[PDB]
Amino acid sequence: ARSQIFIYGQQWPVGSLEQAMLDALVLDRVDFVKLLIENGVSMHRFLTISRLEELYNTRHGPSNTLYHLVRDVKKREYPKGNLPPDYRIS
Amino acid sequence: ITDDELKKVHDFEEQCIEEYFREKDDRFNSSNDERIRVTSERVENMSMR
Amino acid sequence: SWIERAFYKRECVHIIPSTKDPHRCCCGRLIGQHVWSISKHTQLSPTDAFGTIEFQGGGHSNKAMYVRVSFDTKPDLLLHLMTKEWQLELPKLLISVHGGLQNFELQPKLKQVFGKGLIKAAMTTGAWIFTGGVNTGVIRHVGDALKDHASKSRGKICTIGIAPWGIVENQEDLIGRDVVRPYQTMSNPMSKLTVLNSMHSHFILADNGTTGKYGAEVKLRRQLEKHISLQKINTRIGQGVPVVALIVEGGPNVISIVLEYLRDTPPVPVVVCDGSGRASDILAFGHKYSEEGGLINESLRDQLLVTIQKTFTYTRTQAQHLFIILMECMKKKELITVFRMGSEGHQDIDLAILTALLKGANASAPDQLSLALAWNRVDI
Repeated sequence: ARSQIFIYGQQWPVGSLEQAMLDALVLDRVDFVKLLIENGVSMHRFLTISRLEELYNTRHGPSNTLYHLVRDVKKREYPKGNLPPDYRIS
Repeated sequence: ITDDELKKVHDFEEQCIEEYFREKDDRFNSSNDERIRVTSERVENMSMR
Repeated sequence: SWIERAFYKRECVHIIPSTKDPHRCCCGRLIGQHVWSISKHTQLSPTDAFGTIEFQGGGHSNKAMYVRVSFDTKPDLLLHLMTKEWQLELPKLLISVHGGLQNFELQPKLKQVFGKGLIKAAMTTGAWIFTGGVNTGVIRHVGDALKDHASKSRGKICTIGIAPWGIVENQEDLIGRDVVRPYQTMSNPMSKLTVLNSMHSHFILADNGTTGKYGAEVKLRRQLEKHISLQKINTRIGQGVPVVALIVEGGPNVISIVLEYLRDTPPVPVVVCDGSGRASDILAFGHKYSEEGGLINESLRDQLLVTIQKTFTYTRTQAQHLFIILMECMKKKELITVFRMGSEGHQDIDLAILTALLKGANASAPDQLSLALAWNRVDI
């Protein structure tokens, strides 16, 4: 990608680089994050509340124990129980 | 602290982070193992060339 | 508060001449977007755009001071600004990088050698690099060199760029008074305006009023370089600071810039690079095929004419005028140092640059020794 796609004079559509940024973030591609940051994408103009919520609700990448933590704090906050499968973690 | 002091402290922290990271890079690049590995890879490519 | 009360600025209050497009005025900006005195009728006012720029994106985060000044300001005030407000010591060496405003690509080995040379020359001597400011062409190559310098070295190269204020993208983003303003390194390919280079240290963005047009910074930059060269160096042996002029590619205007540099009191040496193309290659082809300076025979004269007419796509009389300017430049062939990739062209940018400075001063060996002592270059 660095040697062909990001060559000099490459035209880029508006908003496509941020979509590629989100896709690289949800798939756990650190070097692609580095390349996109070095090629003009800034975190201040990219990261929003909805994008961060989508990042927290992604299903790609490696496994995690966040669902168990959300289930435990939801059981502690409202003693319900198991979360629904189609639950959007706010 | 106030806001100018907060900026000064933040700039000092960025300086320290840059110093630490690229000094770690200099330590890695000047080690005997990395030197030996780079020399062996260059010697192999140089033998084929 | 001293910057607003010392430096001034100008804005387009004109009669809005449509020329070609009814929206585009003599300043080029939109017909309703309004708010020299010839056809622009510009008025003078305290500045409203100075402070610090936080470069968001583009990898490494770097802060660059900036100030919008008028194109007719006296260079003494500007030099006082850099020495006092920006806390910059007087440099031991001044480098003036000139080239083509259009984007170009060079060979990888030539680009790596040129970048490493420029970085090492600005590092060892503590020099100041003077670029075009915006992220186009040769200044883009300088920015890539500074990116490599930040990626593998611990110094802070002072790389003050001078750009037209009206041609930089997101002019409203850099409006403030001693306030840190974020800047976007993304550049829209549809817009003709170009963004500033991300890895520069200071900016002398100069407004003649007009927007989207060049020519608002050349005279101010030349006067500032002359005023800096008039200042005495810290050795106090009787010499000012040395000034070199690095030329990469370039167009028809850089030949006139070279003529202005060579035919100057005191003279300024010019270092060119080979392999980039356009004006640098025709200068090199002149320099190898020159004999006794201006004594050029007819066959290589016609070869130079046809290469000028082919590379620069000029007419016959335009190529003849450019060859006349070349010969006027050549009369002073001793000052021009030509770097060649590979071969026996010092195998390095910095040997050529420092040697050109040493024989462009052309003084006694005590003066060269004091210059080398100031640069802390025992090997040279």
